Amino acid sequence: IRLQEDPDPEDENLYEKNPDSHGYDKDPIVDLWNMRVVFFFGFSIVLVLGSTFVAYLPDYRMQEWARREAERLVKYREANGLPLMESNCFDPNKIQLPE
Amino acid sequence: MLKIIIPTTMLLPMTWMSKHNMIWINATVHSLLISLISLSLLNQLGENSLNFSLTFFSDSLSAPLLVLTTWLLPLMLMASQSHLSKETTTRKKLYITMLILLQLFLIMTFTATELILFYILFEATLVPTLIIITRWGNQTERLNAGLYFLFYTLAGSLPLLVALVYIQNTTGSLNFLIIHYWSHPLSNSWSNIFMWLACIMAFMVKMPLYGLHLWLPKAHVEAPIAGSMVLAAVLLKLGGYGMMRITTILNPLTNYMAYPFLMLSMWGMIMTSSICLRQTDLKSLIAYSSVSHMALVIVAIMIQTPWSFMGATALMIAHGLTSSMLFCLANTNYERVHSRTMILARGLQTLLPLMATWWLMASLTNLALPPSINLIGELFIITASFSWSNITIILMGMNMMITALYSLYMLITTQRGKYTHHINNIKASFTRENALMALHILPLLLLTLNPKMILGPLY
Amino acid sequence: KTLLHKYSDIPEGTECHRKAYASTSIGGATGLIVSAYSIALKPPASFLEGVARTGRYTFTSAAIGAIFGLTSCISAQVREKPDDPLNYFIGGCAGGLTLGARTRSYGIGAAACAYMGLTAALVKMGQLEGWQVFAEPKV
Amino acid sequence: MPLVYMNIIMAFAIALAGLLMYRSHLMSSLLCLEGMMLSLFIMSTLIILNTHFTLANMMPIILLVFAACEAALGLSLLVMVSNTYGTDYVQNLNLLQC
Amino acid sequence: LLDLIWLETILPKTTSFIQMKMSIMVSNQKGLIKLYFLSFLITIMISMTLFNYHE
Amino acid sequence: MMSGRPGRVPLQFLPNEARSLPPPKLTDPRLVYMGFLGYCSGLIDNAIRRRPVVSAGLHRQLLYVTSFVFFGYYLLKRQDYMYALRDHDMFAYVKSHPEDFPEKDKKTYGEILEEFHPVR
Amino acid sequence: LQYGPLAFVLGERTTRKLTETSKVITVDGNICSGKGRLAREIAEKLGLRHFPEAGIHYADSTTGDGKPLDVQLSGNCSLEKFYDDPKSNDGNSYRLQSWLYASRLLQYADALEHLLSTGQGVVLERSIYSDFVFLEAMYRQGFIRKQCVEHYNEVKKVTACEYLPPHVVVYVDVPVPEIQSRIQKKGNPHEMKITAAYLQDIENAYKKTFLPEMSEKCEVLQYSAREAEDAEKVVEDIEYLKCDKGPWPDQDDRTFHRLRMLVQNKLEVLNYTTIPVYLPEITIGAHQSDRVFQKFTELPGRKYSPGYNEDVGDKWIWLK
Amino acid sequence: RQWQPDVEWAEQFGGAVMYPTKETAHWKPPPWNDVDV
Amino acid sequence: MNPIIYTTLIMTVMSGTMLVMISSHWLLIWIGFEMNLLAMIPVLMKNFNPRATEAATKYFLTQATASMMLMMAIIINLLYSGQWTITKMFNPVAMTMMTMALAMKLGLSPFHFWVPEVTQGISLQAGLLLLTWQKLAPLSVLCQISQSINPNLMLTMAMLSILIGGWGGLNQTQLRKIMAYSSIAHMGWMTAVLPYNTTMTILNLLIYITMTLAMFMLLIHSSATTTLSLSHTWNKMPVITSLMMVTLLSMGGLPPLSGFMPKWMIIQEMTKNESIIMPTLMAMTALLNLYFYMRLAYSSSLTMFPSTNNMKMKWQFEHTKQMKLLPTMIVLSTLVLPMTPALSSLN
Ligand SMILES: CCCCCCCCCCCCCCCCCC(=O)OC[C@H](COP(=O)(O)OCCN)OC(=O)CCCCCCCCCCCCCCCCC
Ligand SMILES: CCCCCCCCCCCCCCCCCC(=O)OC[C@H](COP(=O)(O)OCCN)OC(=O)CCCCCCCCCCCCCCCCC
Ligand SMILES: CCCCCCCCCCCCCCCCCC(=O)O[C@@H](COC(=O)CCCCCCCCCCCCCCC)COP(=O)(O)OC[C@H](O)CO
Ligand SMILES: Nc1nc2c(ncn2[C@@H]2O[C@H](COP(=O)(O)OP(=O)(O)OP(=O)(O)O)[C@@H](O)[C@H]2O)c(=O)[nH]1
Repeated sequence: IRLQEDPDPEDENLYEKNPDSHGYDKDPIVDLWNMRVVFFFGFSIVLVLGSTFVAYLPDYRMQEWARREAERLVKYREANGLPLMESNCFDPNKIQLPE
Repeated sequence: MLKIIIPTTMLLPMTWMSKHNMIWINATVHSLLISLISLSLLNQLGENSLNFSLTFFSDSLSAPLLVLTTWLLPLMLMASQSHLSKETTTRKKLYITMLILLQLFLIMTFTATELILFYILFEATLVPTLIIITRWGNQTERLNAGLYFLFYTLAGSLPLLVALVYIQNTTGSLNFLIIHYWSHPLSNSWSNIFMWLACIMAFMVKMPLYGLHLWLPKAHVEAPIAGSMVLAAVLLKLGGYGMMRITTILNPLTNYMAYPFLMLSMWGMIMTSSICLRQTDLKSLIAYSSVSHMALVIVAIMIQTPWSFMGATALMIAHGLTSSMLFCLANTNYERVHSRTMILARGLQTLLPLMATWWLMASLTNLALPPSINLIGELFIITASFSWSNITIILMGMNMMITALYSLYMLITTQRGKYTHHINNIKASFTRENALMALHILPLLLLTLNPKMILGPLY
Repeated sequence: KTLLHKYSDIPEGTECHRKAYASTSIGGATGLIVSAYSIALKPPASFLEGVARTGRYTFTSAAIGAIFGLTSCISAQVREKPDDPLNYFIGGCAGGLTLGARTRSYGIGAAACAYMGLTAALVKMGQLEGWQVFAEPKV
Repeated sequence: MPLVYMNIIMAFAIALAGLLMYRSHLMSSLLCLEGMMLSLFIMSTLIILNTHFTLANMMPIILLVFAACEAALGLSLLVMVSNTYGTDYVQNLNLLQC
Repeated sequence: LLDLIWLETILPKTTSFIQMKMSIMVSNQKGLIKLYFLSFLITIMISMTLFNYHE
Repeated sequence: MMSGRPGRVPLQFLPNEARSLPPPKLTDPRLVYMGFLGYCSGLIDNAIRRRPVVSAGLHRQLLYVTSFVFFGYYLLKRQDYMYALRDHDMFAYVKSHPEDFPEKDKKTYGEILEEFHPVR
Repeated sequence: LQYGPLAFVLGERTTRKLTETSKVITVDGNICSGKGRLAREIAEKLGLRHFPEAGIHYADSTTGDGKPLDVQLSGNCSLEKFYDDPKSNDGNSYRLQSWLYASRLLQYADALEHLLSTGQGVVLERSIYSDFVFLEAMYRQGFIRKQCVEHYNEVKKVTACEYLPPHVVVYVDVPVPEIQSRIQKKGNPHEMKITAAYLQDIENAYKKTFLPEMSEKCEVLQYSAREAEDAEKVVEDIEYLKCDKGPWPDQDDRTFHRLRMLVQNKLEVLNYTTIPVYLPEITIGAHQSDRVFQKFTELPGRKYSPGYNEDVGDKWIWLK
Repeated sequence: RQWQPDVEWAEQFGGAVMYPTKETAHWKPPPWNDVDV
Repeated sequence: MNPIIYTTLIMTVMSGTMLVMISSHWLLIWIGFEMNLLAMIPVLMKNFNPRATEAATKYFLTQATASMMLMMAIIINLLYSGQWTITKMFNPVAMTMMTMALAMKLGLSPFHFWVPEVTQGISLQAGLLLLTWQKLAPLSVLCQISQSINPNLMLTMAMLSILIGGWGGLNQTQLRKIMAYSSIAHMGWMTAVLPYNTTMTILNLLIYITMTLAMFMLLIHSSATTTLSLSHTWNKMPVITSLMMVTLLSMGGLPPLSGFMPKWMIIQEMTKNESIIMPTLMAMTALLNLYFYMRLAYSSSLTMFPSTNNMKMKWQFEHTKQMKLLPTMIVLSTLVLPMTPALSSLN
């Protein structure tokens, strides 16, 4: 008989014991409670209040701040008349060119 | 970051101290709670990383990745109590312990400020994953897979070790900050090339890169479902995360010493997607799909372009969420039929109406349908690569054509068609399987509205 | 390291006959060492079989050194660039091909070209840059 | 360094080579063993007497009295290996193949 | 041909075959004391010899 | 290294001149880390002897952490000593051999020419 | 503490406690020879420690509560089903022989351990040297497979060599016609069909090797059925020997310390009975072994180390 | 149930030398108790 | 052996080793090695089985040969300088001569063929003594003369030892042979850094030591002598295999499991010495040790193996050994990576 081994187990249909089984556990009452708490701290607690939390996070990358200073620059540099965007950022006066 | 690590560590006694059947509930609810605290870090300041201490720091690169890992932790837990329930209390308790030790290392890895501290935990993820694959893996070949997995990534990581310690003695500090500010031009000396190879090869192996990619079809095919996703959903991204971080000292040697990898990747994606056009095994089909999408990120990273980097991280997380999901799809059908072959179980839309949907927009997300962030990731890489070279589109564009043919092919063969006559053990799908699918789909499409939280520091 | 000093003294791509001569001596001595160990750890039959095994190991090693020595030097002459590590690479594969001929197997020769070709490039790689395989205590 | 000084030195080398290869006999192997210490006792003796190291003359006798602890244990091992296997032949010491 | 015939034979199987091939020889010692000491005698001789371990 | 430092009396675990250092605090994270090691050993001990891991030999558990935390404190003081000792004679050598420690010119990036490599 | 190296250093000897009543007297012979009854009388009058026939449930008898455990939890082989079906494909034949030999070996250690710690002689039914006769006969009738004979041999060679032999074996010589008449007198529902050829092959296996083997190692005192009933005669018979043969008379405190070291440790005694020789009759696969071990572990007493089970009422477990 | 190594798997890991060869075919595993006028 | 005789026998073995570490005179060093050999042999000859006699004879012949070969090297030093102290020797020939003699007593270079066999024949308990305590005294002397060591010779000894340590262990099934080949590979790891830093050698010593008793004494508790015999341990003692597996993982050197600490610091220290090909090669071939480490780990806890019917008997009884020092050895050899800056304590 080759080896004294157990036969292949039979797949258990959770609906066979309790038709209202919910695939979280064999025992019905905690099976029910696992659902209520997985859905709660998951579909609702993090997927809704978490979603609005990240959605309502304060200004990311200072995007609003970047816009507000932007027009102040253009309004300044359009009023005087000099070009609104210099080619080089670091001032060549402050730099020391070798040779 | 101690607001995340400490509760994760304290959750380890939590599971072991729990009762007989309450382990799944308490572990799930608190892990989900840990996920919520992780979302507190999504706000990245203007141009500075959210440096907390010398030990731990976070920026817009690890901010989405961290919450992906914490969010993942319930999903393996929600995907494990099916086959694990037929086991002793200790072994189930042990299984939960490993994944929590897994995420703890992952949380520490992404938040590490020092490349050595990055390095230690970066290899340390092998230890829990190896035992998970070997112990509870439901197959025979898994024993060969564990050796294949462990050595392959270590064979690249060990040369990495000598690279970092060399940097420490030569440049000075080794943390992520000083390296960036004190970065110096790397010469073209042949020693610098070998240091470039050492500093890079370890990360490419875990991506993987075409050729150095055979450990995915071994590991993923017969890994346990819970271990399959994490290895597919983040551990591949772990190799990705180091790619941005360590390519701050490898300039400008990146421009010349990248051509072999670009050619290996830009050709591998066509070849690996051509693998996917025909796979007898559903899980192997998904694993090779991960190779192609990851090969996109290798191209993305190696160009070292602003647009390329934001597309890289967007695709990196987006692929992880959908690749993990598709693995859950395989586990459900494999559970009913107790096999992995494609054609054995077919016409499953008629038998299971809702799973027909779940596998449907899973395929669409895998297809980079706009505006799903899979598209906003792939499309960015095309634009960056096209700027790098006009012929990149011929290959990388053809990927989206090949990616479509196989993606629907598994949808055609399994879900659509005629129901298998002899198969009669397929019961109605439990709400756990349906819920778990929603825990993946909803955050994906929800995050589509705000890609700025996934586009990384370069955004 | 006089035997190695012969190879180092002759500049690459010049005086090829002596460059091959140094390689043969390096190969033969290396083949003699492993042959003596093989005789020791695995005692063969009557001494004629012992010298027969010694003949094989030395001849293989001498052949590998000889062809590698020629190819590494004559190629630098033809291609007019001595610093290129590719010089040893082809010579490394060239020497690797001889092993397949001596072992009577294409697979072993192919593997030798794959590996010994790379190492020969790496050996020249250190000579150009200044790598120290055995660094003295410095710190 | 005088001619005789290395007449012992080679004698040690010959004794070492004799012990470093076994012909057929463990007793003959042991004979080269304390032969090596004999030259070792001898070689030390010339050094100490020549240099007038008035306090190092201790070392030779204790070099012998401690090499004996090797020898005494030496044959006593052989008597064990030559009563189970019967013969002092050293080719019978291959029973530990695996 | 490419994935699971060659790419599995270039790196993995070649290294595995080499390690196994060099393992079968270095661990198949004959257990005879004669050959062990004779192996030392070469090592002692040659160590104090042509590697020039004196300068 | 310190090996033969001029005045290193042998077999001296914590030399008396090391007390000038600030002693490690009782709640040091390093010190309490090996209190875990004592605790972590406690679960291991009765596990091999097949005993309730958490609730068995509470006296044994108390000994393991206490013994670990004790030897740890003295080991920690030795740890702080040599590192401070490593630093002490270090700086002393610097102003003892100034010729090997020149001060590089503090020239701002205004003059420094670092070549720029475009990435395309 | 128990006998350790410290105790021997500080005074604990064995030859001081040894005396005349220090004889291993194993009663052996054919099935249904009344040797068990005679052993009680010999031990009773001599003041010797009797040892009842160690069956399948002897290991559980010696430890725990002594109550029999389930066959799945102990043995996985029944002499009942043994007798019912000779050549069962499940291999109950050899599995029983290996388990029974293990119980015989365990009983032998208990005899020596008790003998050395108290100084009273021992009498045991059959012996670890009386267990090969059955398997050899069981091989001749085809009751087992050939490799069963081999596997039993190295188990004996690795284990039986270390322990000492007895001094005076007791044999109740009973012929085949008598035991064929005797078996039907009991009426148990598995011994009423014992094949006469089996009991026939038991006795000549005793003839050819059993007595000659231990004759050089111990005295052999044979008795017929009539000569065994009168236990008064044999009592004086065994008190008039020398037991010079065998290594037992030459036994100093040095060897005694090592022997008491091994018998007081009830793991090394039976350690080599589980020698990794995979045979179909005795090898248990991973799944079946794992399930049974869970069944054994969930049983009371065996959950933790002895004296550490709260399920029975062990108090002060927090400071033990 | 998951795959579990059988006796055939053990025999692959059960020889005196795991990588057998003609030079080791004759080799035999050591005895278990190490005992060989 | 009478316990009082055995205790005093162990006692002089420790005293012989201890004398080596505390003796300035070269002659006293040879005495300590002589006493250590003089009492190591009877411990191996405790079981009194032919394998033990084989192993003791091999061990004695190679150790006694190196002992008097060691004595010759001292005399040459006396011949060329007239000194007796251990500071820095004064003759290049004597440098190699004693380096060969010292190294053979550790079994790392081609002078290592005894190590796998001598531990195989002798018992497991005495094996713990051979591969842990008999490996401090020769290492102690080598650290003292590390100034005058010849790097070219010494590092060639290190490379061969690690290469042979991994390759030899791949082909072995007797777990005693596994340990010795692993020990040789570890010996090459520690032995490579003496010319650079003796302190890192010490740290590699304690970590390797604690690891060996952790593995050896766990093997004692399981009472197994082959991989197949170790396989059945899962059924009787499932816990033992659980820690035994984590010890094997650490033995490979996978972070954060301590045991990666020496390999890490060894790589770092040589890297400071501009030696960077050398650390890579040993680190790369360190994976060879991991293969049979996983292989042993695979068929002990990770995958259950076919047990035996008589194994049910073993469950009923309990272990009698008090497994002293086993628990704290596991923890100290598996979790002390965060406490690495204790390197300063050794200096
Ligand atoms: C730039 C300066 C140098 C210029 C010249 C080039 C270098 C020297 C020449 C080439 C040396 C490397 C090539 C191999 C030489 C040895 C070949 C040899 O021993 O072959 C015999 C044998 C292989 O065949 P076998 O496995 O026995 O199968 C047939 C059985 N009937 O062998 C064996 O079975 C044993 C395994 C092979 C022998 C051991 C390894 C030998 C090589 C070690 C490194 C040598 C490096 C030399 C150069 C640097 C140092 C000077
Ligand atoms: C670095 C990465 C990780 C590395 C290590 C990985 C370890 C796991 C994997 C090991 C590799 C092999 C695979 C697993 C094999 C397991 C084999 C085994 O023995 O399993 C069964 C075994 C039976 O245990 P048993 O004797 O029944 O006792 C249970 C508790 N009474 O089970 C056991 O023995 C397990 C028992 C668990 C007991 C743990 C007790 C923890 C107590 C925590 C207390 C916390 C208190 C918190 C207080 C907070 C306030 C201060
Ligand atoms: C499976 C094989 C490996 C897979 C691929 C991994 C990556 C490929 C390259 C691996 C390189 C490993 C060693 C690199 C260590 C760090 C490199 C570094 O810091 O750069 C140095 C690069 O220098 C080197 O020489 C590094 C090693 C070069 C390659 C030679 C050894 C590595 C290849 C063989 C071993 C690894 C392969 C496994 C073999 C079994 C710079 O130092 P330098 O040379 O400028 O030093 C100053 C002076 O010039 C003297 O050194
Ligand atoms: N396998 C095995 N079975 C044994 C051994 N000793 C006794 N038995 C079994 O013990 C049981 C009873 O034996 P019987 O001889 O019938 O017992 P009885 O009728 O009391 O007669 P006596 O033994 O003469 O006292 C049978 O199942 C025997 O096979 C032994 O050494 N090995």
